[PDB]
Amino acid sequence: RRRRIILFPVPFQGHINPILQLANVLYSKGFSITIFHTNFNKPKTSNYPHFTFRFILDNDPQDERISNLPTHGPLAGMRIPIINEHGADELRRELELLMLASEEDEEVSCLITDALWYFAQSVADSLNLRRLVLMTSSLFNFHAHVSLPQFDELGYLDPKTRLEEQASGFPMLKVKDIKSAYSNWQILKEILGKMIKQTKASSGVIWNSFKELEESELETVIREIPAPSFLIPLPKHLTASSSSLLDHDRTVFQWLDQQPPSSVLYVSFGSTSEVDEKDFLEIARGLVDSKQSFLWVVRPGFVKGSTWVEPLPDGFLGERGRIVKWVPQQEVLAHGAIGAFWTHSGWNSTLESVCEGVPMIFSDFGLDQPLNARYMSDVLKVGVYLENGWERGEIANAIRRVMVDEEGEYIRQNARVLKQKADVSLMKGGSSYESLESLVSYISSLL
Ligand SMILES: O=c1ccn([C@@H]2O[C@H](COP(=O)(O)OP(=O)(O)O)[C@@H](O)[C@H]2O)c(=O)[nH]1
Repeated sequence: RRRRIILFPVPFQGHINPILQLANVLYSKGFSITIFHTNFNKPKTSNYPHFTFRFILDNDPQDERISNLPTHGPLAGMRIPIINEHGADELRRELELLMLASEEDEEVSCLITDALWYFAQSVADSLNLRRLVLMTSSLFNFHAHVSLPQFDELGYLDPKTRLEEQASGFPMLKVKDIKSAYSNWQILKEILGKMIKQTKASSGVIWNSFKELEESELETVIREIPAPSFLIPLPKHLTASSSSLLDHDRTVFQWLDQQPPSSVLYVSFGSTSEVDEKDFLEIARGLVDSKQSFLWVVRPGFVKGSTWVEPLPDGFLGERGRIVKWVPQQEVLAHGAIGAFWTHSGWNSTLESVCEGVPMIFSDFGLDQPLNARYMSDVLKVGVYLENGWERGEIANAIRRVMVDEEGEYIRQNARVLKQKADVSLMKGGSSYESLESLVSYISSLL
């Protein structure tokens, strides 16, 4: 192959997934693929015989800052600022030796990194290597981020109570959404600033989205980011099953085959989300009160003070519920049994659900999640946002609204229609197809 692309993921599930979907889409367009990855949280390389992996940054000589960090929880993510602050020299050496050791008929066209690797911009620049960025969060989230200076001056960033009102200058959000999203503003201000700055300075931004999903946000991206933006809905191309870091339960499909069509609520609150025991029990009570069948992925550590789901009484989630640890999520969402998805509103999950035409119930645990929940619930109207905590009646009502009630037909139909828009976008002539054609041509032009 004439042209090689190097991709550099953030080594967590929500970041490795999109970047290896992208790598596949690019391989299909005729690029060879090298993945630069930490040893930490590496995917299964035997799932990718067509890719070359090069492991970097935490190899066994290994700096003292990255040694001793836990492999899971919230502290595992301290690898990100550490690598941003200390990885530049090594990333440069690794890139250069690959650029030099390439064939006569082969060239390295570009580096694609996660947006959180803001340090890679200065490194790629120093090699005259073009860096493109993969955003793993939505265009709307970005639009909210660049509106922070106006939120600050309106005094929405102070923990003042105008919580239920539309935000002035940003009518799609309520003040509470902004409060929730930017609950650690003063803390994360500097690092978020760096990610934005270096994304703006990149050679192109690939968004895991499609035009017809976030059409209100496209002008912001054209205005605020001088580099070209490309929108590709990765889950429409292929699922992320090959980049799973955990063993799929898979016995779920036998259970799903015993369920009537559209009768199952899929429930998953996210990789690092945490609840008090009180709220965990309130969620379970909500699920039982809904009377719907459910498949609930609970990650160990979801319930504060418990290893897994110990506070649940025996048989409390009777015949119609199943709790598992891990599934091939998009494949589950594609299964005919699934009627809805109660999500924490992480962007991959949200987008997978959209691409599978599954309507949603939204909870959030901050960051971009309340913004995704607000946009999907109030703008697209493909789900119901439980935006006032956890209360069994409200939960049960939301589940039933989406899965059963005639009054929620609009939500179900909107989800079907939005899937169709995603499918159309991929076909020759569609917005994503053309965005991908432009990306391929753009990358091929960079030399
Ligand atoms: O049981 C599971 C739960 C999650 N996922 C995948 O893990 C990723 C989670 O990303 P997301 O952005 O939704 O949120 P995070 O969990 O990173 O907060 C998605 O691609 C899901 O499809 C999965 O394959 N199986």
